[PDB]
Amino acid sequence: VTRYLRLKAPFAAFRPFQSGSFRSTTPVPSFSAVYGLLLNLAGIEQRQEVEGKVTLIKPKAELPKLAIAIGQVKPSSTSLINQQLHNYWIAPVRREVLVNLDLIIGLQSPVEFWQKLDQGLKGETVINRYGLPFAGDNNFLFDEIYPIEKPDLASWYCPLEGACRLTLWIDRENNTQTTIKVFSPSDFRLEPPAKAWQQLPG
Amino acid sequence: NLNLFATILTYPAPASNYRGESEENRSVIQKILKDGQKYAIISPESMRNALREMLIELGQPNNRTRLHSEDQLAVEFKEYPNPDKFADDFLFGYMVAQTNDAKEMKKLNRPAKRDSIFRCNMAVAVNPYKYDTVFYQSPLNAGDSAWKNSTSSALLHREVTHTAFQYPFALAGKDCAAKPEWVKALLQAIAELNGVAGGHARAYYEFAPRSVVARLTPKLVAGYQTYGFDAEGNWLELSRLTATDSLPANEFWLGGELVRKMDQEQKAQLEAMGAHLYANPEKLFADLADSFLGV
Amino acid sequence: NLNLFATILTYPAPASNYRGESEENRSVIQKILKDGQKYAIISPESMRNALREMLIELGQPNNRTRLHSEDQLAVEFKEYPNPDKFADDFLFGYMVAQTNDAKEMKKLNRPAKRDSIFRCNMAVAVNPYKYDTVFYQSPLNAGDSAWKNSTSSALLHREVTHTAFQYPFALAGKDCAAKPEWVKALLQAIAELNGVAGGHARAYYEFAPRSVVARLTPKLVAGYQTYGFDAEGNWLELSRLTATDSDNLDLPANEFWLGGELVRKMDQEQKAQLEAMGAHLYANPEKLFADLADSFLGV
Repeated sequence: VTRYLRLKAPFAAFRPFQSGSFRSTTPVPSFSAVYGLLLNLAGIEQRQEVEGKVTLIKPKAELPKLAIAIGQVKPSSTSLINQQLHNYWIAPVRREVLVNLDLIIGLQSPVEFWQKLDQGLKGETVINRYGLPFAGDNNFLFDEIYPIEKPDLASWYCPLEGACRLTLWIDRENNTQTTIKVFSPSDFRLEPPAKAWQQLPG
Repeated sequence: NLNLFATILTYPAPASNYRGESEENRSVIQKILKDGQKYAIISPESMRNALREMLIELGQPNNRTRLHSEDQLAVEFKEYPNPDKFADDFLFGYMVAQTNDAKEMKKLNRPAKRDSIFRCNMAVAVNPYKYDTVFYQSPLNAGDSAWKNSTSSALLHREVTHTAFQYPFALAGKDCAAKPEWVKALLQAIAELNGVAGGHARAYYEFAPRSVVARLTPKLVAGYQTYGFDAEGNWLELSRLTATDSLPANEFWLGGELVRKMDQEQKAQLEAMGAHLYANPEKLFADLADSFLGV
Repeated sequence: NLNLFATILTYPAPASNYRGESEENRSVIQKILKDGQKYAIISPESMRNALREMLIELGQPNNRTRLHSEDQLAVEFKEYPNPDKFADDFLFGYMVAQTNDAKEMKKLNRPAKRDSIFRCNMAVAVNPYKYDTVFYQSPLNAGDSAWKNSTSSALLHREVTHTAFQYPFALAGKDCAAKPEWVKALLQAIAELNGVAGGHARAYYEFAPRSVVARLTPKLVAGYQTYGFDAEGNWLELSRLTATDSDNLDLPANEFWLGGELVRKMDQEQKAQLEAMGAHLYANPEKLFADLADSFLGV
């Protein structure tokens, strides 16, 4: 509500769980993906991902007071890249790549977020972030900053009874079971509807 | 002072490094962009492998090596990797263990390793693909049937493109205890790399030296650059809308091969403003690496 | 002292090099470059075959030899190729296999040869293509039907271009036990290669000696070249500023490059000036190779 920050990247990729031998991508990042990314920008320890190699547990009393509205207005083609992966010795498997993405991300939060974002331009004693939201894998992240507020209007999609599946709460041991966001397609508007915003437990 | 971004391009030359396969057996080059024009790309894993190879070339320890063996593609496990590995594992390399060996490698080191440190991106031909191709192969048949190959001999096509492509990269300054010795070697290697392809018996080209520009800023990974160079190579326009207004500051640019353009007047005014006093790209990495480093 | 680079151009002459096929009765030529014009090219495997043939020409044992047989293009295989072969298999070529017998023929050698010791790229005409053609033909018919060919006497076409073209190559110094003897023959053959075309009964020309820009430094494959010359044939314009300053300014060294035939250009004062640093002394490439093969080699 108090700040909508938009950012672009030369490419992107968001691969849903249990893909199998055909890794696919969605036209938009998931809610949890952008949540983890911005949280990463702020800087936090890897809590939700209870890895089987190291004990990084998520304490329950965390309340990110964030409601977000996203969506894609511009068209972005998806291309197929054929490559070889060592993980099952080595077997070849091909995946997808997204050419581009749009810049409409909006955020609400209590005042403490703005201090870190303001300090973002200048950094002192910075600490790395463990989570890598949406995708554990690295080498695929780029970021931008635009405080331009209202201008550059674009569509907002409100989930109703299109991206069929959006993951919610980033569960690792078992499927989160949040189910599809069902945002579908949002009619063009300068200001997103109130139904676009929603609360995420984590 | 803790982050360094850069982009590198090269000289024009024909193309190579195919990945796809055809039913009718024409080798095909990768295509990504759907806007009425085609482009050729290279996955970062190939150049990562080449960088590993040239780290092996210089005297550097390693726990990973490629062995030429039976048809199945395999890599030598060697011994248990440690974070205090002198050259490669500390530099990058992620290990994931299904069983996590014995009691988390005996409660030592850290179980999962974060690559971090080094970053890469696509390589874009910045020149549209053309339907030109050449049919080249006319295989042989044994006259004595001693280890005879396929019976018939066919004629198939292959395509090349007279193109030069660029790619960005970045790295952050976090460690200074043992990092500088290996970072010097990494910068020496990235300043001059070769390969990043399979077919080098044919279509030989090397893409180390050209007009390079790097930026060392505490921006926390924000870049004014669009990550795109001119097709002709005179990408300097983005500097003109910026350098005259020093809103990047005076010490927010560097120089490479392009500096030897015949024009000189604005070089003098930019010399008092930017430290792009280098004409040899190899020399640039020798000095600005020290500035990026703590000492 | 562990790598050797060069790019070699030729003399101007007409070239036929009929490669393509056409129902419209015109043997087309290959075009690869896109600058609004077309250029003629040479496939690297053609000069590879020529190098094999002139390795055969001098006394050099081999496993591969061409034979004339039924229309399927066949090549005699002789003994099974081994990495410790003398001329052909060790220098380049791979031992491809489908079954690869049993336990790698009782653990003899290895079925994976890395690649050719020397690597080459295709040639570029560096002269725009033109739509000219020659009405060179009129096939006739047999008279007594004895061993008669096709019935009719048709008409067709052909085209040629007056062009001179260059090509690069490079190699790395790895072996020195057995490598020198065959590297000497390789360099001698490179100094004079002949063929690399289908038609030599018509449109004959040879293209080995025009100029050498050789380089050998322990930089591990660094190229300041663009692998391109001008129409007049000298490329020293951008590299004259680079040739000097051997002592300082971190510029490519003195014993970093070699001369060729372009050194015999008219003016001499600046040739004498450049003589103080660089080894631009050899006018004949064949003499230049006999010395720089020794210099690059152990002896």
